[PDB]
Parts: sequence; structure tokens; C-alpha cells
Amino acid sequence: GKSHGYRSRTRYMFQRDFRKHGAVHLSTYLKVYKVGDIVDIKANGSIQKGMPHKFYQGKTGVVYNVTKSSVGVIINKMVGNRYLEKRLNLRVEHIKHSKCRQEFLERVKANAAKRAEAKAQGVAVQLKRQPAQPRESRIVSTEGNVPQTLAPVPYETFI
Amino acid sequence: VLKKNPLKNKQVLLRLNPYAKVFAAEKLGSKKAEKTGTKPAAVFTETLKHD
Amino acid sequence: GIDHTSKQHKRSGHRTAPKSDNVYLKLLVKLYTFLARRTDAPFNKVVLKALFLSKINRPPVSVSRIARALKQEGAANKTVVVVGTVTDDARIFEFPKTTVAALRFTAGARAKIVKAGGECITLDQLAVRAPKGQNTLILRGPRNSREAVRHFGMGPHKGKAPRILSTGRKFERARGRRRSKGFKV
Amino acid sequence: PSRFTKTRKHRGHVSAGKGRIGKHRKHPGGRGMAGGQHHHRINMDKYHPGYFGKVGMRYFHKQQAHFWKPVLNLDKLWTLIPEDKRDQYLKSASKETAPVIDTLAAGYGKILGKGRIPNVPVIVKARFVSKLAEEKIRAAGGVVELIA
Amino acid sequence: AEQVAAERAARKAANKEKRAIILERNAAYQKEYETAERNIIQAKRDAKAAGSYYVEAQHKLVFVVRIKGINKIPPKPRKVLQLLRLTRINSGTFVKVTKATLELLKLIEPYVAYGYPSYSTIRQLVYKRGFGKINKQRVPLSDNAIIEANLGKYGILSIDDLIHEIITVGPHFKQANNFLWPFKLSNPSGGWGVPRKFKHFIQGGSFGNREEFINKLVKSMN
Amino acid sequence: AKSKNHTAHNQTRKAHRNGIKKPKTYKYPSLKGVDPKFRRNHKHALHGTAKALAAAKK
Amino acid sequence: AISKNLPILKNHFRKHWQERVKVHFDQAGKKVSRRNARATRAAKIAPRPL
RNA sequence: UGAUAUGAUGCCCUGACGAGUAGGCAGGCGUGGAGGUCAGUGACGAAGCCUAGACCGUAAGGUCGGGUCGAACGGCCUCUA
RNA sequence: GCUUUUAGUGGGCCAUUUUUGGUAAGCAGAACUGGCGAUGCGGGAUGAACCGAACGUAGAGUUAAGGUGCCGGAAUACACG
RNA sequence: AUGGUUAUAUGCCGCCCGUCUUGAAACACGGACCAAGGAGUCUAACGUCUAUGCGAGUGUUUGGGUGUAAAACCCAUACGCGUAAUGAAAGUGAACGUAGGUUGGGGCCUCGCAAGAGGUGCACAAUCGACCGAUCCUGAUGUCUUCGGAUGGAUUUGAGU
Repeated sequence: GKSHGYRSRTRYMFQRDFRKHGAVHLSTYLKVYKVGDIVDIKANGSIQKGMPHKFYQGKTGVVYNVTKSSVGVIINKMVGNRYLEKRLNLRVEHIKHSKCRQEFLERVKANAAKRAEAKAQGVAVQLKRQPAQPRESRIVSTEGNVPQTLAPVPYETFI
Repeated sequence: VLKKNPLKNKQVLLRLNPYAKVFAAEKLGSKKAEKTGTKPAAVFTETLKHD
Repeated sequence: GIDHTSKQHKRSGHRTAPKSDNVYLKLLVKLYTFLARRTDAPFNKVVLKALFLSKINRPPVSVSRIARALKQEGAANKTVVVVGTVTDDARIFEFPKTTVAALRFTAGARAKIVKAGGECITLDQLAVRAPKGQNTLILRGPRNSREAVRHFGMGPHKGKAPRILSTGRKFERARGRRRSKGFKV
Repeated sequence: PSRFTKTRKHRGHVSAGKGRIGKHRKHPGGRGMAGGQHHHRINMDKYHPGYFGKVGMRYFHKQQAHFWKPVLNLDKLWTLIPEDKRDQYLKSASKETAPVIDTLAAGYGKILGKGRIPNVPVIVKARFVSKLAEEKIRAAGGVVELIA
Repeated sequence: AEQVAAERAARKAANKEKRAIILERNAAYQKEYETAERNIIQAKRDAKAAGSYYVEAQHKLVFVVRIKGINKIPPKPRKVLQLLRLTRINSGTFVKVTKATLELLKLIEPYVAYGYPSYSTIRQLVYKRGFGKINKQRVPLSDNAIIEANLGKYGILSIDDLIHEIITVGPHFKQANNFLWPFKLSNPSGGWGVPRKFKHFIQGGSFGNREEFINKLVKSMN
Repeated sequence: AKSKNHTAHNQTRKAHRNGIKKPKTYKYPSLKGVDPKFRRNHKHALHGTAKALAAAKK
Repeated sequence: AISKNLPILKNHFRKHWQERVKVHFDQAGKKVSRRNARATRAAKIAPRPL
């Protein structure tokens, strides 16, 4: 018969990342999670209490409830033709902050500073991001760099 | 009521773009370029006709 | 051969004429289609949309709801406009002097409003008094207080008043409703 | 009328709005409430929770005249004074001339205190009063006289 | 109320000042285009003389023509083709070249043919197949006031203002391009030049980057 | 009388007919399931700062 | 046979109910005949109340 | 919506779109009978029937001519099956 | 953005790619997408699914896939083998 | 004469419909032909929606009065549903407050040429509270000393205010 337990199909997921087994380091227990923090869920295999389901491994949500040895994380789940909001009480060994919000909050301090510096100096701030723009025209010199002529190679076996 | 084409129908070509009247004056699309007598470097020709 | 991004030939989904054949109501739509088109006042585009509404979508406004609306700051002298029916409220014992414009008044609401020296005018006397909607206050009644919207969205753990004829013990109060009989919603 | 009916619109089209595969049959799922615990269970829970089972104790020969006690809130209670005397009694809000309100003859068994009578002293002839209905009636300067 | 010429002469005079502004600005545009092309030619020649290689600037703008019909399209290129406003066969748009659009073009490559349009192709496209999105309702351009009343917030007030905000890709390329209704091009008059359309332009078909030869497509499809 | 067992065919085309929907986040989300010792006090934090702000309009 | 959010109805029509349907068409007729009976009784009982 | 000429469910401008089973909805065509109306048609020929004869409508259908026939029947506004 | 209400449906099948059992099967069963069912048109002579392209009634022009000895519209074209 | 209709000739195309089915022109079923008849109806109780009358009320038509007589017209008292809920029940029973605070919110108001700023914010949506019933805890003044249940609560609960 079929088997669809709570930890089915998780041979390699809750595995403990070769030659980094054993107890976990103490900066996992010293992070400070505030209500609204954006977290990533990566289930520690060695802490069997408070683990998430295998759907939520690698899923990113926000913290809604902060208690003694765990936090409450809000995850959206794709089910049917809608999304539901899921609440997960997971211990802090299976969690870490996102660095993609560290892209944001550091760029907020940069964007707010460049607006103030342009306000005192010559507004037209121009503080949006821009995509990778195409390359400009340039002059490449052949001095010391005379082009070597490369031809296609004949076929050889070499076994 | 009807879309008159520009690039024929010279009146509608003149309604849009009032520069076109003088673009046929100085002719501006059969203008000659100024002749400049610069020659390429030798190394450009050596890498062009190289084997 | 066009890759359509939306449903073709879709209607707007809103009412453009009232479903009624009330000839005096269609004369009120004939008056306010003119005024919404040729005054650019945001008021008249609202009253025209409200004149289309169905009887569910215009709940009755109590006369005590009106007297609460004139207790707003600066609204003591505004003309309160009710697109629908003004009903009497015996639970209020002091009513102010204000003017009310409405589609219908009940015989108790009109008797109360003129008792305090106010005037019960119609929606066309309003449009002669205030074509651009000067000094007005549109009041709407409670839409989600009907009996039918109790049963909307009925399901487990939602608490939405099951459709049932007789009410009390032994009519849907058992297995499925308390933990002592199987499960509880 | 049958003139305005969608059976006049399925003339010409074969299955009369019932489908080719479905083939509208006599009783495909039972008759009436048949199979509420077996094949109609997902409808019984979800829209009718609590249907099956027993709650409470039986009352052999229950008469619903013993339990006749219609309620009247402090919201109205002045509708039981006529309108020609209502404005007369609202003004001169004082004792020694206070309106006796016969709530039983008005058709109520119990007075309840939902809210905010005016500060006129009234005389309430009731059978049953709540706490807060009596407190608000007495805070206006009136009493309640229990009758039968 | 006079109004015979007390306002009519004023309207004629205001249209004359608008038309003088359009005339001098088109002269400025033409001089800028000519100096731009001469300067690229001289940078090429003065790199060849100096013993060097002037690489050109990368092209900032492509023109894309939807080459494949409606049926049998996977959801990701179909969604991208809905986003590039190419909802029917032989329809075209101008696309600003950044990485965020290069990857869209690489996604819908087996269904479109694109390339780098010249000034003359853009000019003939807006002059013959140029339509605007004005409360949407697909209004033909046909007069400079039609462009001015919808794009004067960005400075654009003529048809060469439109072309200049296309070719030189401007600070207001997005609004000027989203104003233009997608070009309902015809089939090519000379044919496609290939027996089989649906392989790459490198393999002798039609789709993909057809770079400067996109003009040879579009001037027959326009 | 054997038959097909399971297929996920057409289920994504079905789910995108009505265009799979986001859960419509709100300002002031629900405090349901939030830690009761925090939630008990937050009643008094809000009530006290309403008393203190209505005191500014005495 | 049980499908929608509809209230559970109790229509007691599983017997042979169609053999015992009494439509009262003679409401007007019995009203007239009853008034005629009262008039005839008031005639027979000529000085007395009904 | 400004009258002194008639459709404001109107008239007019503009743009885009149009496959379709099961199925939904909308606008209509036709039949038996009922209320109102056209002071309607009719033994100088009603209804019916026949007609590679004509007209209108995308269509359901409607109208007219000719023949046959002999006593009743239609248009419109609604009701009903 | 939101809500109510209700129909039909709950036998499916094929194609590219991944893939299981089987010697295999126009075999049995999965995954993703696209189709057929529900769909006409041009091509593959012929064919539910392939290629091209999706359809109101028409006119002109241009093509797609496929073709141009004759049936058959269109080179008994040109070029190297 | 153009044109329309019609028969015929010619070029190209066109497989019997209806049905069940993944698939029917099928070597699947019904159909020789014609005329007439022939199949989602009515009732009791209901769901949503809409229209209408009235509106904290509503419903004349069981019955009575009347009548040009199964029509129409008029009417008392009841009763049904609604205006109170919650508990198995005994029972108890909906304002601390501008009927609350915050976040949006059409419309209105003030300033302005406008862009905009501020005030007020009906409905509606999110939230935190307050009130009523049930469950659990607390048990004040009092007492036929075991009744009474004030006051204060609680990740509880309700088809409520």
C-alpha cells in the first residue's frame, strides 16, 4: 500500500549536511526574531521537536508570534486555485533570517541618503534601480595585441 | 472618416511634419558627404589579408 | 486569429437602467442622467447609480440613523439625502429640525420629521435646491443586516447560521455541534 | 406562467437542459434524505452540522402556553402610551402624575433593559423584570409593580 | 458674442506658433541624426587609421514581429507575448533593450522575428501604421494634435517627436511606446524569402535576430 | 472494467481559468493564536493610550 | 438526493394524499347559503335574536 | 430633453471583437383560449387547402396575386397553457 | 476587488519530451505542456489528434504549411554533383 | 436587356440522419412512406435573485357585512412570521463611552486659479475592545446557616447586542 506519513520522502532533506553533523552552533539560539521579520525555513535534522512539514522547507514567510523556544511563521500555500495562509509554530533551530530583506533595508538607507544629498546639491536625484544596460562604443587597440588567426582543428582520436 | 496615407498624398505629408517642405528644398536625402582622405593603418590591412 | 487576454463581449456587470417599470422612478432617472452628464458634480453620478439599485441594495434608513448623522461636526445643517425609504424609530425621543430628501417616507417618518419643523422633500426638489449636490450628506442603510446574509458562506468553523425551518433542541444541535457527540463543527 | 419558462427554450434541442452523458433519471441518489450518513455525508456535515443524534431531555406533553412570556425592551415601552398622550407625559416629567404602563395587557410577559428610556418617572405593570430593566426604570424615578 | 474671428484668428495664430515650433524642432532632429551618423562613420575611419577597431555601441532598441499564429503555444512564451503586446500574427512593437527584455526575447524567440530598425523603418511605420491608445479606442494618428493632447506631458507634441522618442530611446520611451497601438503589419510583399519559416534566421528560416535585415522584413510588411 | 486511476491533466489549466488568487493581506492582521500573555497586556496598552489621547482633548 | 445548502424539508406526502384533497371552491357558495340559513332562521324565530 | 413634429427602451459619434459540444442567459417567431381595443375583415366570399408566381426578414416566419371553397376570422396591448 | 446562486461534468484519448511494467503491441500505468473530444479551413491522396492556421457576411492584395511534367492552380526554371 | 426564381448542362467540392461513445459513413442501434397525436407539468413546503405595496411592523378573503351575486367592495378579534438571544434544563437576558478606539472609505464642507492640504465620514472590509446567554474560577454586604450571588475575571463558547 501507499505511504504518506508526516516524514515520507525525506531521506535527503532532513539529512545533516556531510561533515557538519552533531550539535548546532550557538548563534542559532542568539538571533532575535521580531514580529514582522522575514525568515527562511530550513529544518535542522537533529532537532526532532518543532520541525516543519517537508512542504515548508525552503519556504520564506513572516514572523507573527514570538514565544519561548519557537516563533510563529506565516506561509502562503498554493492549494487549488487559491492561496491559503498557514501558521507554523517552529523552533528556532529550523529557521534563519532572510538576507534578501538585507538587500532592502540597506538599500533603503542608501536611497534615503542619496535623496537628501541631491536635495542640497542639485535635485534630479535619479535614485531608482536600472537593469543591465547595453554596452557603450569603445576603441580597442591592436598595439601589442595583433590578432591571432585561429582555424578549426582536424579530427584526431587520442585514446 | 478615412485614413489618408502620408509618404504619398503630399498634402497630408505636409499637414504632419512642416519640415518636409524644406526637406525637398535643400533635398537633404541626396546630400553629399565631405571628402576626407584618410587611409587605414598598415596593421589593419595585414590582419585583413592575413592567411 | 487573436490571442485574447480577457473574456470577449463581457458586459459591464452594473445596472444601467433600473429593473423597475415605475414610471415616476424612470422620470427621476431621466432627470439625473441629464444632471450627471452636464454638471460634472460627483454627487449626481452617485445618485444616478443609487437610483438603479434593487430593493435589497437599498435598505431602509431609520430616522434615528439620520439624527445620528446630523450629530457629526458641521453636518447639523446639511440636507440628508436617502435614496430609498426613511423609516420611523420609536427608540429616539428628540429629532432635529433638518430637511430630508428621499424616494419614499413612511407615514411615521414623515409625521416625525415635520413634527420637529423639518421638511420632507423629494429627489427632484433636491435637484432644484441643489443641482451640484450643495451641502448634502448621503446616508445608506445597513446592507449586511438582512436575514439572508446570515446563511451566506455556510461551512465548517465559519459560524454562519444553518438554513433550518424550526429552531431549538433536537433540530441540528447534536453530532457536529458539540464535542460530546462526535465532533464540533 | 408556462409562457415565460425555459421549457419553451429547450424545444428543438434534444436532452432538454439535462445533458447527453448524465441522462436525467428518476432517482440517482436515493429518495429524500436517503443516505445522509453514507453517500451524502459531505453535504450533511458542511451545511447541516448537528443533524444526527440526541441532545437533552424529553418533555412529555409540552404546552407552549406555560412558556408564554413575550419580551419588551426598554427601547420602546412608550409605544404602549398612545401618541396623543405621549408628548403630554414626556413633558412635565414628575411624580404624582406618572403614566401607568400595563405591559401584560399590552401583551408582554417580561420587561428587558436594552436601553435609554427618557428621564420621566413611569409606572410599569409587569410580571417579570430583569435586573437592568428595573435599575434603569428606577433611575428615571419610576417603579415597577409586579402583577399577575 | 462676436466669435467670427475674435477667437478664430486667435486659434489660427496659436496653431501657427505650434507649427513654427514643430518646424524648428524637426530641423534640430534632422541635424542631430545626420551629425550622429557622420560621427560614427568618422570614429570607424579614425580608428582604422590609428591602428585600432571602433566597436559600435550596442543597439538600444529592437523591433519585434510576431511570426507564429495563436495555436499550440506553451504558457511561458504565450504569457511573454501577451506582455509584449503581440497578440496576433504579423504584429510588431518596439522594445527597449535591457537584460530584462533580452531574456523575454530569448524566451519567445521561436515565435517572433526581431532586429534593429533604422530611422527610415520607424518613420514609415509611424507614418503609415501609426495608431494611438487614447481612452483606449485605437485612434489613428493623422494629425499632430492627436499626439500632443496625449503626450504633451512628456514634451512630445508632433510625429517626429514620437519618432525621436523611439529611435534615440528617450527618458519617456515607455510612455511614448505604450501610447502607440501595436502595428498590425501585413504579410511581406516579396514573400518571406525562405521555404520554411520556423527555424532560426541562422539556419535559413525566419525567427530570431535578423538584425539589420529586420528593415527588409518590415518595409515589405508595412 | 478497469479504468484510469489518477491524472493531474488539465488541473493547472483549470486553476488558471479563475487566475489563482493571493490571500489579500490586511493592515492590522488578526491576533488569533498570538501568545496570550502578550495579547492580554496589549488590551491594556491600547486602552491606556486611548484614555491618554482622549485626555489630550479634555 | 441531498445536495445544496438548503433547509431539510419535511413534506408529508408519502401516502395516497391525492385521494384526499379538499379544495374549497364553495367558500362563496357556502357563505351565501349560510347567510340564507340565517335569514330563514330569523324568519322562523321571527321576533327573537339568532 | 431647449422647443413649435413623431421613437431618451431613442437618435448619433467612436473603437474593438465574432469558432463551439454538454450547458447557462437574452432577444424574438408561431399555436389553442381570455380581458381590452382597431365603431377591424367578411356570402360583392371568412377560415382552410393547392400554387418550379411575387415581396419582406439572417432566421423562426410574415405578406400579396391566382385557383378551390363556403361562415366565420384577424392586427395591436396584455393574460393564460 | 468582492458576493450570491445554479447548470452540465465526475467513462476520456492522442502528440513531443521525461518515465515505470512488459520481448513487444494501435499494450497497461504516471509527469509537464499542447491538442482532439467540442473544430470547421489550407496541406499530409485518403485519416479525430500531425504541419499551417482557428471561422460574422463579402471584395481586393499578400502569404503559411505544402507545392510548380500531366491529372492540378503554379519554372519540362537555373547551378554543382 | 440587367436582375430574381426555376429546370438543366458544365468545373470543383459534398459519405444517411438521430444516438451512445475516446472514436460512427460505418460490417454499431432506430428509421419503408405519409397524416394526426406525442414527452420537465401541477401542487405542498422551501433557497437565491428581482419587481411591488406597506414598514417595526405586516398579512382584508377562517369568518362577518354587503353585492349589479363563485366577481367587486368593507371589517372586528385572533393567529402566523418579524421586533432577543442563549442554555439539555431550571433559568437568565443585550450602552463605561458622541452606541467605542484604530486603518482605509464614496460623498459632502473649508481654503485654492489649479495641483493639492485639512474637516466630516453613510455603507462595506480588517482589527482591538464593550454588552447578553452558556461553561469554568472568585464568593461582598446579608442569612429560617445554607440559602443568596454583589464584585472581578478566563488561549473557553453562541446560528447574539
